[PDB]
Amino acid sequence: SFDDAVEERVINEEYKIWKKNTPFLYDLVMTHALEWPSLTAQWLPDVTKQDGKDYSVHRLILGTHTSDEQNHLLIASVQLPKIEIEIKINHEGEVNRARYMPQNACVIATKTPSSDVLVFDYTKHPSKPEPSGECQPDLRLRGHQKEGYGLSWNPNLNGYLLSASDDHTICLWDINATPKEHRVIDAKNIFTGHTAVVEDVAWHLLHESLFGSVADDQKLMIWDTRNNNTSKPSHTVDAHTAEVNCLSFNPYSEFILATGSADKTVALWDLRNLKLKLHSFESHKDEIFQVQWSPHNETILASSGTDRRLHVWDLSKIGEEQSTEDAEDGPPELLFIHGGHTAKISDFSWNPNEPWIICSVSEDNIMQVWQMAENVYND
Amino acid sequence: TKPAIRRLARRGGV
Repeated sequence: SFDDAVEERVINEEYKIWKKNTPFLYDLVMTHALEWPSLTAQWLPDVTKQDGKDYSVHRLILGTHTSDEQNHLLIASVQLPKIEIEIKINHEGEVNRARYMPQNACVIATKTPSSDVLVFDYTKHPSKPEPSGECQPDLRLRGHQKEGYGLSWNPNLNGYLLSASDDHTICLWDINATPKEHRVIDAKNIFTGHTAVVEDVAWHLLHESLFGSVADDQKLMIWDTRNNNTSKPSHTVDAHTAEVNCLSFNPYSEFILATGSADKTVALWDLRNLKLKLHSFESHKDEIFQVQWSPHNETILASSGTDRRLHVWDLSKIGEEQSTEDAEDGPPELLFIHGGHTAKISDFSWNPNEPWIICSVSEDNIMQVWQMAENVYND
Repeated sequence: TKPAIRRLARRGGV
């Protein structure tokens, strides 16, 4: 109580200082309070530049999280050198996560607070929500017994979707399969290696048969779909000293991936030798829930979670010399701490078209689109 | 200075 009050004051005072220092650290900071908090954020891949205008239009997939109100899947537009909701689609319960299919960015899968995983083609619904408040997904993907968060599309196999669930399983669907009644597709495969809540799943970005999963059992598992046994992964890695909440494959380094954990660390892994962690990124003060590699720079990654402050890392600086005073602030590979949020970060996304732009969303309804200044990452 | 900025960056703007 007293202790809670002190933390709240520290957070607020730090935010006031952060605010006054933004010109030194950013080239852009746009803050926007959403009607409802979003648990999810992902930039869509396409940008629209208007004739004779000094800005381009980028788009984001967002969701709502309501108390006792109708939820929606949202497409928002963002003008980059205003934020508007363009498309609003009825969704059953909060949108735990929403991700577009690489081969057709009109297609979006969502995780719900139920066992169903949903698919929408957003161009095949009205831009304004149906007044009935009824959710009408284009597909219902069944196979789980519980809700979950992890979701991953195979960028080399059209329509191959993986999903992680609190039921301890991973479901795979090919959404091109012929649906039965109620537009249902049953899981093509179910992977049962984990012994606890599965938090995240991710396809390898080059090898179409490989994927990884992470769970509350503290394991990272590497799976190969060419194997007949779905109860035993190709590799089981003792990854962390607490729950593993996220993983991300490096788009430019085919052997490298990262995992983020309740143990406050991001671990770096080399698929050629998973017996030994390659590196441990330390600095976060609380549980990490999301980790994403930069779409533009192979050494750059970011992580976020309960400590409210997204960290950006540059693994090119691992082992570099720094003053002992600098060491007090963190390891050499810590590049940036984003101080813009005062609540837990629920998700974030790197802009795929404008380097160094990130959108992050937090539990207090805030969405921020921001770009660190060149003086941070250059030299 | 570039170093001052990187320090401020690593300290989260505080």
